[PDB]
Amino acid sequence: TKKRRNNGRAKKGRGHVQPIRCTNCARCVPKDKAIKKFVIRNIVEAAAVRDISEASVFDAYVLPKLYVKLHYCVSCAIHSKVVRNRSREARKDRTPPPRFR
Amino acid sequence: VVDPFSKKDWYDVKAPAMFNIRNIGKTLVTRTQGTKIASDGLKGRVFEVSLADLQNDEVAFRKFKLITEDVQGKNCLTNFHGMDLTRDKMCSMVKKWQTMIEAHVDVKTTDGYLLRLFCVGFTKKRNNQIRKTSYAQHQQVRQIRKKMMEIMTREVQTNDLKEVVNKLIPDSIGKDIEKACQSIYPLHDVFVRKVKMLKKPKFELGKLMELHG
Amino acid sequence: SLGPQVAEGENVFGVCHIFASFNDTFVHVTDLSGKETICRVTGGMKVKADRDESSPYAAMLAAQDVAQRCKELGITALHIKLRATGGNRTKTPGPGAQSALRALARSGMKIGRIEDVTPIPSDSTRRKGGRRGRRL
Amino acid sequence: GVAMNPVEHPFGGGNHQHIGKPSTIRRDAPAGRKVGLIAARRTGRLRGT
RNA sequence: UCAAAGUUUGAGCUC
RNA sequence: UGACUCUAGUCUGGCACGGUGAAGAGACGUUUUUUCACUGACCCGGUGAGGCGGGGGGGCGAGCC
RNA sequence: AGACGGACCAGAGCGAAAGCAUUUGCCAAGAAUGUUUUCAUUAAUCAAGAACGAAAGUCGGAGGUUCGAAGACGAUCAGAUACCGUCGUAGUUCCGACCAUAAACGAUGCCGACUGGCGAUGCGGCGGCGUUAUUCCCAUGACCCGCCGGGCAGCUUCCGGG
Ligand SMILES: [Mg+2]
Ligand SMILES: [Mg+2]
Ligand SMILES: [Mg+2]
Ligand SMILES: [Mg+2]
Ligand SMILES: [Mg+2]
Ligand SMILES: [Mg+2]
Ligand SMILES: [Mg+2]
Ligand SMILES: [Mg+2]
Ligand SMILES: [Mg+2]
Ligand SMILES: [Mg+2]
Ligand SMILES: [Mg+2]
Ligand SMILES: [Mg+2]
Ligand SMILES: [Mg+2]
Ligand SMILES: [Zn+2]
Repeated sequence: TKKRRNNGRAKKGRGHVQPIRCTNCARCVPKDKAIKKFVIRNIVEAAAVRDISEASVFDAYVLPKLYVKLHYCVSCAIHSKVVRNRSREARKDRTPPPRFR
Repeated sequence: VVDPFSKKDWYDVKAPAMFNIRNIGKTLVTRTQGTKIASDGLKGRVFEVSLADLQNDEVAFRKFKLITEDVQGKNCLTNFHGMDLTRDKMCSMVKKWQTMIEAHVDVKTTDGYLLRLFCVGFTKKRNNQIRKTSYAQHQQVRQIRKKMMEIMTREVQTNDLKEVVNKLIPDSIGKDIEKACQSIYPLHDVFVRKVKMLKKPKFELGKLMELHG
Repeated sequence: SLGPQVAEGENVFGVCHIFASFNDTFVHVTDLSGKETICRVTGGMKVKADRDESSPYAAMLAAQDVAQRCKELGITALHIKLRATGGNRTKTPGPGAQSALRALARSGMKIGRIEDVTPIPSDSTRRKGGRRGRRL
Repeated sequence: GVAMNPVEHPFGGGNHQHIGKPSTIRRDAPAGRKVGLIAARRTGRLRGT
């Protein structure tokens, strides 16, 4: 039986794409199938900045940022527990939740 | 049986006169022992300098490399070598849904300084825009790239190194570029993301000292 | 290791190059230039237990002890260049990275302007594994 | 050399065609013997480069 | 931010 | 040839041909010695041994009185 | 020195199909659109026959940076001639010669007609208050609200089928 309509990817008009090496593994995944995450993040996140802010000289001097873009492989994603399994019915709900988290 | 940092002799690092403050900082080299001169060891070093030190109270992301090609006397005389934008800033700027447009060009000024300039620009989402994309056409990008080179050559070739650095300190070039492109497609976050000194001419010390008093 | 500057009016800067890898931590103090070094010191000298040199507990303890010795040398301000392994390889600092970071938050050095400097390539050479990846 | 009689070569002779002695040899050696593989550091199927 | 976990009288299950 | 006894050749250290100066430790005003030069012995290569090194003066450009 | 042209990169485009993304120049082509342009049946599908056809493989050169079949060793393990590691050959790169095989998957042959919506989108075309640069208007550019052709996709329902 056909498990998913798109075969866990986004190949409808094209035909081929360049493979990527995993970060945690090196598993080769098609970029279009592969998970893409644009993580920008403070070199110091929240707990550290309060501690580190003590370490700064100037009162309120802005910190630069750490502009990452991550790609993981699948088995790593479930292991690292970024994504959960869903039901057959909920599967089609492809809208991501609002911006509460 | 001696602490080795005793041998080092210090030197004051001096900025040229177009800029306000002269003494950037201090640099150390071993004292004259043997063939080598502390001045000689000092002569090759390179100094990354902040915009807070260029503008009186301002953001840090512009930088200026400066090698001290000659030592005057208890000082280090720097020279223009290449502006650059910070990784944080450019990667922060660079976000999805916008035609990025870069261009480079090598060109030499009236004085014997040869530059290689790198521009950058991003298409602007309008206030009332409802199409999510806000992308440019390809012809639009080719037009921007050609104008980019026109303005950079025309501006730099016609005027001296002093003028090129005093225009680069503002956005005057990128601002005129925003002027040139505003009919075509509104881009906003305009910068000269890199400028690069390439081949200096023969050193005339009277010219260097005239720049330094 | 003597900055003749007056203490608070202005700072005599050094610049610490904090390498935090997933299996090592470097600390390399230099001058404004960088070409000339003042004191570099690593964890692997201070702690001999191969498995927990990069451990965050080790990297923290290391960062405190190292930052302590640089303060000892009496440099008041530092520029910072935190760095990770980089390249085609990882862009994420290893477990030592963050413990070291918090450690240097408590350690007390006057900090000049900070920046990130990990060398990302435009288009890279092939990552060290198979095509089928580091499998386990 | 192997084909020759054992006057014209140090590897000669024998009923069966064979060398009999090791083919690697010193360079501190007199003219007449310096024969074969001179100062052979290695000697085999050169695997790799 | 993944080292491993094998078998089970021949001596009678069932609309 | 793994017999005995020798030999040309080749490797290695010493003395002599074999100088003039530099810095350091010491060494057993002196050295044992480590480096750094110089050149006059000595050595090599090329040429039908053909314009070398200094000092003026002259000029094409850069900067000054 | 040789690979590679990130991020910009989309449920986007083009190509017979594999596939195709550093700048600039030269060469020619083409789907699609507008058209009161010419010819007036010149067309559709096809055994035989033919062009192209990722990777590995093969033969010569050129080149030999990285990785890395084979192989060795070092580790765990009852055994591991594997999964982990350090090396490391052919190959991986270019030119010139063969080859014609993949889950070559939409696992869905090509043309042609008809029968429900809905919003979004890419191109060409048309129409229409006003904003906004050219600035000093026009006519263009960016927005904006629509209609038209076909196009990659999406959602939707007792259409009916299965
Ligand atoms: Mg004989
Ligand atoms: Mg197992
Ligand atoms: Mg049994
Ligand atoms: Mg590139
Ligand atoms: Mg394919
Ligand atoms: Mg047929
Ligand atoms: Mg092939
Ligand atoms: Mg092939
Ligand atoms: Mg062959
Ligand atoms: Mg390998
Ligand atoms: Mg074994
Ligand atoms: Mg292996
Ligand atoms: Mg097939
Ligand atoms: Zn995975």
